[PDB]
Amino acid sequence: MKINDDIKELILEYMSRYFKFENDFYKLPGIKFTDANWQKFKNGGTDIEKMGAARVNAMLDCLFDDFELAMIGKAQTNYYNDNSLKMNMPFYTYYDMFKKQQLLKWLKNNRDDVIGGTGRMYTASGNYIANAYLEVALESSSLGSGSYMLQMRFKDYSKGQEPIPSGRQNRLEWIENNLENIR
Amino acid sequence: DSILFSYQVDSKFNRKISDATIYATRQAKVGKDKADETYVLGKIKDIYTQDGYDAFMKIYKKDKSKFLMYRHDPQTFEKVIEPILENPFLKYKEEHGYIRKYSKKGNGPEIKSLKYYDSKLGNHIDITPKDSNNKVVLQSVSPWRADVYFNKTTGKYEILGLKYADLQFEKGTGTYKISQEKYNDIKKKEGVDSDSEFKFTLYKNDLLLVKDTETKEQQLFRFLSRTMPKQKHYVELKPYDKQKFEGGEALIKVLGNVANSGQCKKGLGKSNISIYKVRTDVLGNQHIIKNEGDKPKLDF
Amino acid sequence: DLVLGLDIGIGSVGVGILNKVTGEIIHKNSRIFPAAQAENNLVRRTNRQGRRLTRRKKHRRVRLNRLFEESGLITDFTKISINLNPYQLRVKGLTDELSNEELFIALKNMVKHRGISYLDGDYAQIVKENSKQLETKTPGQIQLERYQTYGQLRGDFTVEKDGKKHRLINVFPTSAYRSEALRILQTQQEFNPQITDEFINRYLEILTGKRKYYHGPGNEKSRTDYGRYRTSGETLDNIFGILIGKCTFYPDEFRAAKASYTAQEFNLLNDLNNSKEQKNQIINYVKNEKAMGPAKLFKYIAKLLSCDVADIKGYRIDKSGKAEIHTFEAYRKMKTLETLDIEQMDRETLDKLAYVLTLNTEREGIQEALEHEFADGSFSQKQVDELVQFRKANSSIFGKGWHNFSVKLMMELIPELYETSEEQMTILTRLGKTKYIDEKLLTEEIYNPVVAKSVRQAIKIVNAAIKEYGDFDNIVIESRVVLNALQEHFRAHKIDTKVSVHHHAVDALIIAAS
RNA sequence: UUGCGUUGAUAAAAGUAUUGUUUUUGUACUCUAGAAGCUACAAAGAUAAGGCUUCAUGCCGAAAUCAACACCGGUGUU
DNA sequence: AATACTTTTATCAACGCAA
Repeated sequence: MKINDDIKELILEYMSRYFKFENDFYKLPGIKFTDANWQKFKNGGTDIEKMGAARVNAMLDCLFDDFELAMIGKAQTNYYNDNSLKMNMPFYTYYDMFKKQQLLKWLKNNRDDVIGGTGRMYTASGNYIANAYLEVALESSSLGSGSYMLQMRFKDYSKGQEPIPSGRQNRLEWIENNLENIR
Repeated sequence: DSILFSYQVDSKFNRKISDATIYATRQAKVGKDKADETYVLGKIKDIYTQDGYDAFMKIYKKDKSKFLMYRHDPQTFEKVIEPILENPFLKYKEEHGYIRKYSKKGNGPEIKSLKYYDSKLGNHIDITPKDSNNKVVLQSVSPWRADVYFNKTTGKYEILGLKYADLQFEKGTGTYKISQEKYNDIKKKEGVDSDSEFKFTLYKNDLLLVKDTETKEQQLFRFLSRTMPKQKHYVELKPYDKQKFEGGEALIKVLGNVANSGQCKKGLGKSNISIYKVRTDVLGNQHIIKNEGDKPKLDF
Repeated sequence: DLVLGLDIGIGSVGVGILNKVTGEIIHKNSRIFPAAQAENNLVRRTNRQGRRLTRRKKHRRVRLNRLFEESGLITDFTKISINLNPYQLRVKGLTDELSNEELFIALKNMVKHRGISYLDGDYAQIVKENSKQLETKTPGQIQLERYQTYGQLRGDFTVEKDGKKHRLINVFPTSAYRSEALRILQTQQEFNPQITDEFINRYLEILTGKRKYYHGPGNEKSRTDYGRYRTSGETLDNIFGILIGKCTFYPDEFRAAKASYTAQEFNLLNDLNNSKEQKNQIINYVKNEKAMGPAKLFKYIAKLLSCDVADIKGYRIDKSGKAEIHTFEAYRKMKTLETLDIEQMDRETLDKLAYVLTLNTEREGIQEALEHEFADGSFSQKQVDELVQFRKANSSIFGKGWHNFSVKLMMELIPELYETSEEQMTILTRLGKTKYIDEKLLTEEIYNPVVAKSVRQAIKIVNAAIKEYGDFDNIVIESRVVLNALQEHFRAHKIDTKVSVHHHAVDALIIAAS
């Protein structure tokens, strides 16, 4: 892909989306910031393009799925070729639009292979966050040992205190009914 | 001199992309070489005519090591320059026959043509086959149009250049267009930043307006092409009243004077500059634009 | 109240418009366009036809691969050795056994270089000398002899013999290649029994198969606008049949053939009229009685009126002599045919036999036009063959041209011609976009590409100026086609406007003042 | 201005043939079965970058057309 | 990327017969 300031804003947005205390994220193995250096990175001090390759790739690997990095590359191709997008919206909002367009194409073309589940995320101390996100995959694209080739990752922003139901039919109906609340 | 002109625009997209002639290159050391370099080869078609001898002695009086036989078969070249001492090749033909090579006996092959290191490689298209050993190219690659970009964090213009051979019949439906990723490669090579705003695109005989920012001057050009593809943003221009720019004629303050030949190869990638595009009527009513659309036209 | 003026050049028009009561300039302008070069269309056409030749060579090799794989001789084509001498196997297989893979090598090399077929002038002398050599051998024997004697085989190259020097060339007719391939295939049929006769007919169809110059490119499902299988779903028979011109007064009707009854009786009538009983007498005399001629016709006009031929005004002369008069030459030549006569037949059938025989120039076009256009004709093969030999016998008379009139107007006029001595233009005298201006006339009347371009860009300038300002009375052009075009548009739009036939802008301003 | 009979110039479109350039390979020539890839000859592949479906006497790709934008062949403005 | 052949259709000129 391309590494620039828009990738920095996207990283900080998705970190604020999945982790609730920031020191759950910046002390992970492979990332491994320090408190003064994390305040240097966060508050605009350090340029992201001259850092280590393994650290930025570890941050992007933690926050995004493997198909989602490909979609980041494709949205970066489409975004920098239009003045409406470049001069109206930031990059993470257009990445959200691209992601929901792909989800709607999945629901239209092959509705009976869309599965989903509850995602689980490991902190810096070894303890996980149960129910960090919502996983949505296509069951036809399975590799084996619980891996899927085409898989996306959402978060629900509903205001009601009712959880997502289980079972294929019930969860598919919840996803089709709450298409404006997930992001 | 209040007369208005009106030109015709040249915006056709599928024209002659290159020569159809297939050239050969070698990697060698010629002239002032500190490393190897790629050289387009040439050929004297036949030496016994009036033209082949003249081309041979032209190459010989320029440089002797350009010939490939000089480096790969030297004693035969010694038996080539023993005739040129005492006379020429036509006289050897009408007495002794074909100029055979060096051998133990009189059974070497005849010599009718000679290859040499013609020139250095410029604009080309790499059409090298699968099981090949050196590069194989096509030359004479023409330009088509320019896209003008502008960024705010430097406050100056950047200039693209598209050729006729940058477009393609595509792989599913047979449409004539260029992809967005190859266009990103062309944007990267010409030095355009990712976050610039696309202003307009220029074809040949398209009326350009250059205005300044510190001293309020106005000049009007015709666009021609996107010359000198080594350093960036250089544009070839033509006058609005006449057909040529002969002399060291001055145009405006910040550009300068035309060169001694008569060609206007300027660099418009500078600060303190401003560009508009003029769209005339057929009667000459100049209308001035600043923004064309949202994105450059890539599908045809 | 305003006067328009235009100075038309090769690549520029200078234009101006004035008022002439005060004499101030209302507008001046210079329009510059590139010239109409005809070298680019020649370049594009040459490249298109060269690409077609390269395509059809590669397709011959592909069709040979398909034929060789369908009949099951060779399975894969990757292990074929490209380092065997093809002329040695081509001359060896005339008497010996080719080992099933050298047969493919020999046939592929033979289909790569077939021959010329226009023969059935130094270049003509060299190819006739080469034919004088090949009367006793096949061309493969000639090429192997040149190879193992001189070392060279291809191109055009000269060799010094013991006492003489002759330039050799690699051009043979297609009949020799077909004879050699037929001989090789019959010998290998005697050896290998997988090559049936349908293999030999398919291979010879690949070898000697060419298109016709009146067919064009395309196929039944390929739909070209350059060939007979038009892209609108139909199928033409001859592509030079939609290029034949229109009538002179009714511009939607096809012309007639010059070599039929109708045009020839019209021409004899037009030369005779500048009465009715001796008109019909001379016409039936020239129609039914033979051994005819122009001097004989003047002897017959001396015969029936029984006077010496004087008071001659209506006669054409040639540079050599005189007495150019129209005759029933084609009609009298169509009477020496051993199948049934043309006297007591129709006029529609006679004229369409004339159409079919005039347009088509060889056997298959003539044959399938006679079989396909004459609906339920049920013609025999004998009369078809004799019409083929008849069209072959007269090429200078029957391929004369096409008559400038149509059969509709001439069937309107052949009865009328007789009763009065009257001439054609006076006879036709006696029988008789909504605001902008058209591109009809300026796209049809093309004298040069340069004149076409310059006059149409000038007419765009004209109609832009008449849209902007208003009405006109004086238009000036620095010929007669554009004049009567503008004059009839302005009379049809009820406007009295008289059209009369840096630097160019100033000159247009000057002639607008003049 | 219109028709007929001669002969010059041109334009548009179609069907073929032989080379030319270039890549690999083989043979000769050269240096010690290896090497150099010059100089010849012969096969086979490519011949503006590429692309299509109908599976074939398959087909297309170097010309001309031209100021843009909005509302019913017309209609308004920078 | 050039040189050899074959064919069709159409249009301008100019040389005459007529209007």
